[PDB]
Amino acid sequence: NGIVPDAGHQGPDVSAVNGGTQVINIVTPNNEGISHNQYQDFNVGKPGAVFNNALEAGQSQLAGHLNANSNLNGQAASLILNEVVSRNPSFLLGQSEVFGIAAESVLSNPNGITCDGCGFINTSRSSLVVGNPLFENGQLKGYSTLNNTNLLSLGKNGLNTTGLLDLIAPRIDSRGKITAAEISAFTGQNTFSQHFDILSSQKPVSALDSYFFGSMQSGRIRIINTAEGSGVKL
Amino acid sequence: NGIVPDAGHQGPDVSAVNGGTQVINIVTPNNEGISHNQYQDFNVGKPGAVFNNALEAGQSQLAGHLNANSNLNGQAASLILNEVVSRNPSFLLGQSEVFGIAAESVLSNPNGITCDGCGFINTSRSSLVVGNPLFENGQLKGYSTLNNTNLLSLGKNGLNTTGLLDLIAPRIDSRGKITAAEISAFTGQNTFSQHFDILSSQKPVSALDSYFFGSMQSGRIRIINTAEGSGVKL
Repeated sequence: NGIVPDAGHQGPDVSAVNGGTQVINIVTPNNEGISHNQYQDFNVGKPGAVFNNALEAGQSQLAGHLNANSNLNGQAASLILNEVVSRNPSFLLGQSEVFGIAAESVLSNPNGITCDGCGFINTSRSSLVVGNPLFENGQLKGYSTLNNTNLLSLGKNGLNTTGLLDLIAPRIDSRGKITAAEISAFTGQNTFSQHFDILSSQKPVSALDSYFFGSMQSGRIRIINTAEGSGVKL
Repeated sequence: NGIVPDAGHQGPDVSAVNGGTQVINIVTPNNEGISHNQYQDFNVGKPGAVFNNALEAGQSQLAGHLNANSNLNGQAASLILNEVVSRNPSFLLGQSEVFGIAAESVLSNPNGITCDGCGFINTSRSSLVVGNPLFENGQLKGYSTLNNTNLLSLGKNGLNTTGLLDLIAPRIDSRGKITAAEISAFTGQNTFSQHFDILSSQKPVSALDSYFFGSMQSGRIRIINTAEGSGVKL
């Protein structure tokens, strides 16, 4: 079980279907259209993971036939926010599919995220955030990598998506091919809006250096580092 | 003589002052504030080059005391456009200084540009364009890398400026440290506005691959590649 939901009211139902593929019946979206899911563990293996954002039954790419997600109450999520609330880092070694209505997804894990041969299907924008979401009375305000020196790692087998990609972390170490419509990498200790506008920054006590090996197959690449003194190594 | 002015009406007066440092009395700016200088050769050696954009005499960093540039007719250039009109590629191995009023500079050379330990002083924005400027009845309309497969090379000794940096070429091969306030790299076969907005693009017949080794010391990096199929290698 790569993905283990939190026991609380934001923990989605997670099941394994033959092959080891995980199916996540994401929790009911709030009024902002955000399905806020909380996890003790979030890891995707080679068999992949399917997030059920479907209003009607159909064929998924990774898990075959699935019924609709009745949690949706007739309205699909605009954003699937996957928040790790434990101390466990995340490893993504396979494809994450949004089944049903295309949506944005965010994985937040302040303990670290590693993507090695991972990818995203039917996801308009995928963000990996080594940090925490920011909430104000239940409403999503943005994200934080403050007080954090952990790593977003991208392995030799790379990352693929046909949609937009955001890479947000105190530091990034990438060793493979990143394929995306657009790539946005924001490094350092920062607070962000919901749209990853940088709102504030800390200077780390020690250097937070990022490294990009390999390649980027994308028509538009942006790298923003706010750690004064720290560099981007290629 | 690294820098050799064109014989025509856009050729500036170029002199060498002791040490081998070149001093360029740039031509009178037009009504858009552009000093359009044309060259048979444009190369900067270790002693550097000083572009005289001064309304009053003073001390230059690279060439010591200089008098004002009387060509200016009381108004300094906003943009110093340095256009190579021959077949000769450019090598920049030293610092280019704007003496006097800070200005933007552009070097256009469709035959190729190599920067190895080069830099820019008192230059708010420096652009290196492996392509040609576009004119309409004397007015600068933008730039073109169409029908061009030549290289912008950045060597192991890198490039430094305290200002903005644009790198525009069919392909880029960088092997050193690029230090700038912001770095913008636009690759492929493109037409550009004066502000390097991409207006149109060609698909090259063969791959135009760019390579970035080394590092980038800059808070904001953008890489835009329009060559569909071609990649950015790190």
